[PDB]
Amino acid sequence: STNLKDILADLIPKEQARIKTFRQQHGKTVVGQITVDMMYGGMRGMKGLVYETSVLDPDEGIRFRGFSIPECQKLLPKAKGGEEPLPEGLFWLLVTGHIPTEEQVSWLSKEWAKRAALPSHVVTMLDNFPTNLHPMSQLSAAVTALNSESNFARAYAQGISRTKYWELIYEDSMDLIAKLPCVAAKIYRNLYREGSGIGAIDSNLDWSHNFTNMLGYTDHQFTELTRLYLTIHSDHEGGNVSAHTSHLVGSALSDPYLSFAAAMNGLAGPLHGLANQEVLVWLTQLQKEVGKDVSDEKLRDYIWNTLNSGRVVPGYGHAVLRKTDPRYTCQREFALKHLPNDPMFKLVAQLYKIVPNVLLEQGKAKNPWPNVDAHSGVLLQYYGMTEMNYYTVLFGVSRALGVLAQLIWSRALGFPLERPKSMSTEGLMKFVDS
Amino acid sequence: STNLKDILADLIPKEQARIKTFRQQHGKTVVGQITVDMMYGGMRGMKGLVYETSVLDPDEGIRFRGFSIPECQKLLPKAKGGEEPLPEGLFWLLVTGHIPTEEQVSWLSKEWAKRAALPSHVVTMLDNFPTNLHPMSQLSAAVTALNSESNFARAYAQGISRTKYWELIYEDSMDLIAKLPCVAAKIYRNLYREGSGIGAIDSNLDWSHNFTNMLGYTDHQFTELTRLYLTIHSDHEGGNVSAHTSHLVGSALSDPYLSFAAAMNGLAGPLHGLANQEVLVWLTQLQKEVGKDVSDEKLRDYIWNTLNSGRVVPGYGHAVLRKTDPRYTCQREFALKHLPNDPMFKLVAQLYKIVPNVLLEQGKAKNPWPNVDAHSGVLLQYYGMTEMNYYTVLFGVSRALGVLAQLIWSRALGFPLERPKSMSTEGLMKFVDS
Ligand SMILES: CC(C)(COP(=O)(O)OP(=O)(O)OC[C@H]1O[C@@H](n2cnc3c(N)ncnc32)[C@H](O)[C@@H]1OP(=O)(O)O)[C@@H](O)C(=O)NCCC(=O)NCCS
Ligand SMILES: O=C([O-])CC(=O)C(=O)O
Repeated sequence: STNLKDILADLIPKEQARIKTFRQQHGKTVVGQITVDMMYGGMRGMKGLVYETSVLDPDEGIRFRGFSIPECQKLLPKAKGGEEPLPEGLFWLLVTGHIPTEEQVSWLSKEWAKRAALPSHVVTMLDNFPTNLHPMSQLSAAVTALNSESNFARAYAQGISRTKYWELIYEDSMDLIAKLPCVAAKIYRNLYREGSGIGAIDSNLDWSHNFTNMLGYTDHQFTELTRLYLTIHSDHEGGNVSAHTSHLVGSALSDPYLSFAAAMNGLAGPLHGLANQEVLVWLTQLQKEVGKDVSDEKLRDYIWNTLNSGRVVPGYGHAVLRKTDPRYTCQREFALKHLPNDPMFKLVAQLYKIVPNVLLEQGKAKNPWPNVDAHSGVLLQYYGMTEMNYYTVLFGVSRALGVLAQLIWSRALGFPLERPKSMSTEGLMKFVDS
Repeated sequence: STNLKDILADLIPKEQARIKTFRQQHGKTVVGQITVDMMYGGMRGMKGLVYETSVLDPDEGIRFRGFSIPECQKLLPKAKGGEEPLPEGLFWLLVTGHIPTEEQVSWLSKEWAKRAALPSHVVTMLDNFPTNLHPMSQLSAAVTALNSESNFARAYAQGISRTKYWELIYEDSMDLIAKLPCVAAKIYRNLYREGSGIGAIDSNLDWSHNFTNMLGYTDHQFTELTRLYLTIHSDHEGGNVSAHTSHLVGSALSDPYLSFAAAMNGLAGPLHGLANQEVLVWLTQLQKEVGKDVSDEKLRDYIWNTLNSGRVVPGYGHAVLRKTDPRYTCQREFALKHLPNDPMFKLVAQLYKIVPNVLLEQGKAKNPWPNVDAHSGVLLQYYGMTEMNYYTVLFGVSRALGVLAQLIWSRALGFPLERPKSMSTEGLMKFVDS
């Protein structure tokens, strides 16, 4: 009823059967071709893996178990007094395929509060890290070190039945998600608040609120922003580096801690998790150079100059998209409600009215619309979260929700080791001649 | 000259132009098909990536830049007064595609000696890790923490040209390889020798010898074993989880420290890097039940009984190999030379005589021949290294050579982000129906 674990136990046989049926009908059906170019091009365009939790709708943006962002905003439980979807709800959705009730979300909040304690060896290690070790490296190292807590790793050693893997994956994933705000808050405080304590978990608060408390923030609007942010960055299909990495490392039966840590190493890559930062830097430098009271015309002028030097307009354009990412719109509405007077926000709203100015005036992009990362920095900075080197840690805490919901299902469904075949250039040149 | 970095700088343009033409002429050529089953089955049999350093014939086993293990055992430099190939030469081969001279190997030993220092925060973290944190977790966490020393990460943030990425990746890889024995030996001694010190690096020893010194082994044969072990586990194509994880995380421009630590979390998975231990636990059990000097007859009994009960013979089979693993034969040759009368070895050899026979007599094999992991445990245990949980740390140190060699090249050749397309079961169903 409230116990997600039993609800999941009842859902798994149905999904197994549905998959078995489809594979028995179509296992040998060709869904795509592999070219030499795909091999050299990072598997671009190649349908490579099954990932159940989210799908990119090319006319509506990301869908979470079939629900668009606007639909999650309407349907997911809010905190009492709140307008923003609780990440607990999102996770319940990703795991079950169902919108939770308020009571299920409350049960989930309390489950994560109960599991939130850090072992001292991780507290120690975090407390010993130097300030020149990047927050993401601290996050990954700590999560790795938490695997001393792994239920799954120990059960596997004892010879547990395959039919039970998902249960221990579930437990470890619940433990991890509950711990992550503690880890992330310890890093923030050690780096930017002189090593002060994170304080206590409150059994009766949602996950986002316990998080913003441990960070040392008090602002209701910042907790609402955090609720939204953690919901919308939660999952984006399986093919992004962080999801894929978790998937790949999980497929070797590495526990959730190791899988998630590896994922965070992928997220730390400049081409995956640093878009938030690049935008904000660019906005800062812009606003200082043209002033707050900049007119459309002069701002338009600036953008043209930027692009006349083959410099990118950060956060406009994407890999796979076709319209304003609802993940942006979502933050825009937030800002228009809560900080309409803020200068940097007013610039970001001004860049939205003007920048689309055709990336088809080129032909060498694919989209003139802003992605999620064009809006996130200004909101964080507005609320006093100015340490841009930490922004990817927030993305990482969000992304836990998606990749762990999927990891539970991958083991439930008995997905095997991921092991594609590689070839060398020499090998391939020979292969194409034969 | 002897400077590998200048030699590599001269090779790269050649290979760039050769790939550019090949892709121009044959980029659209189809090399394979994707089926529904491949998507559900972990990309099994799917040509997914280009990986230049090594190629596995299902038939004759791994080739390092076109050279088999037997060929490398003869051609690669040895230590003065030794018979086993030095890992240094293997790395040189993987990087350049050329067999090194003695002098080049000597230069590379000294480069690694000089780069071997750990920063104080990493020494501290290792000394503080508790005894219930697995060696592989310690190794991954430590390597992640070393990324404070990344030249690549700092250059990237300053806006270095893409033409130069390979240089900083090379520098960081050389630093990581140099440090890994220090990290590995600290772990070993902290866990298994009550925290005693690793001592010092000798500037004129090879990498493997410095390593065994720091582990506390002084036996010349154990150094020779280590030299061979680190050479032969170095690389096994791009599709294995450790190499693939490194490739995938690397493709987001994460530095070698992050890429490698992610790879280790993959290696730590039971389906990837725990086979050695699983073999050795099975053999030990076997040699209790059926006694010390068992007869072929009684041995074949146990093997039949194992198969009958639906139980697996660890150490036999593979995801692509379909014949005796040359990495096994290697370890056999070493055993026949150095420890023929060892009882546990006699069993391993006995099992090679029996197990392949009965495995086909059954016919549910696909690969009835032993892989590397069938043979390594009894060699390690022979020399006093009985801490099974540590064995995968040795594999990891070896594998750095292959994956970092390839990572230099991936960046040199400008390989993009790895980003396959995922699909849900529902989405795939709809895709196929359309
Ligand atoms: C390596 C391994 C996992 C590859 O399996 P795979 O490619 O998925 O499977 P195969 O093509 O061999 O499958 C044929 C059947 O023979 C079985 N099989 C393979 N090797 C076997 C062995 N040594 N003993 C018993 N059964 C074996 C498989 O499990 C499979 O059984 P099933 O079809 O009834 O489910 C498998 O051979 C194995 O279990 N090896 C033992 C562990 C080991 O040594 N691993 C180290 C390599 S990474
Ligand atoms: O995948 C994308 O297009 C955006 C992204 O990096 C993520 O959310 O993972």
